Amino acid sequence: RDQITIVGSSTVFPYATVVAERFGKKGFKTPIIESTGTGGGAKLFCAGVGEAHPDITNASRAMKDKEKALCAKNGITDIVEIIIGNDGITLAYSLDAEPVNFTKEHLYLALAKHTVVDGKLVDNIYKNWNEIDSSLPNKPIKVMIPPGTSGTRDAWNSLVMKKGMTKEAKALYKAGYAAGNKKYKKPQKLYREDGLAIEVGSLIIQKLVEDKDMFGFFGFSYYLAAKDKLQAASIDGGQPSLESIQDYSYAVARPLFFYVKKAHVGVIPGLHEFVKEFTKTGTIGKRGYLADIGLVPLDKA
Repeated sequence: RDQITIVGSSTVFPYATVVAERFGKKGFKTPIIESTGTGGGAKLFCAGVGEAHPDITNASRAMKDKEKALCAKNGITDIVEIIIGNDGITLAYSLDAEPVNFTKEHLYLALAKHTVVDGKLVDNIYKNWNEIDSSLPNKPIKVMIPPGTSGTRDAWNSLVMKKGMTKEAKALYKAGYAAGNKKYKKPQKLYREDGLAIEVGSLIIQKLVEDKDMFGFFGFSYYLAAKDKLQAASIDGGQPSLESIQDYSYAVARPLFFYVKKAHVGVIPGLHEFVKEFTKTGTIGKRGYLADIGLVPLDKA
């Protein structure tokens, strides 16, 4: 094989694509890149050490212990982690609607599998944002959530669900878990399944345009490209921006990664050279060509 193979995060995908396109003009073939999702990419990367398996998986959250364990089992223990920059998960919606600010708790309450009612966990009873907080708009809850195995789902679970989770809910889940419910050990993973938090799967933008009350998830680069049609909800009083993502004042700032199968260096031509190209200051630094399309570079202060 003489072409580099890259799988993984859809958040990282547009960035790795630009690097690949430039790379293809420097005496190597243009790498092959698939947008498979962080978790789907990790599974593929970790399937085996042979050339039939991907050289690189992109990730919008760190590799998980379960994933490292699979890799190890299939003989991949030499993995290089590269942090390319940052993302801000953006909760976008149609420009035709009013600006809005949701706290992390607001978001948790709307999306959660359960509402605490009379000291008991029951299926989510919130149908309108204004029920959760009278300061929120009278607007039905309609959210398109990322895929279950996506890194964006994982990061939202960690940064929003876990943190927005109420003390009261936490205690009920902990007690249910202690009493034997294994699914309640990590309750931040649990979303309502009554159609108000529908799993997603270009057309997200279209669906948001079609229903101004609907909200959706976007990696920052995708939101920026769509600003002619979409705006961002404030989260904890803050909008996503280069500055707020870079200093992590933005509440859903997050790092972006890719992982390199070291064994394939020296087997697949250009693999190391591609990594060095991606890691150049002119690529991922301030004013680099990835910053020009929305990558928030690592703060170097």
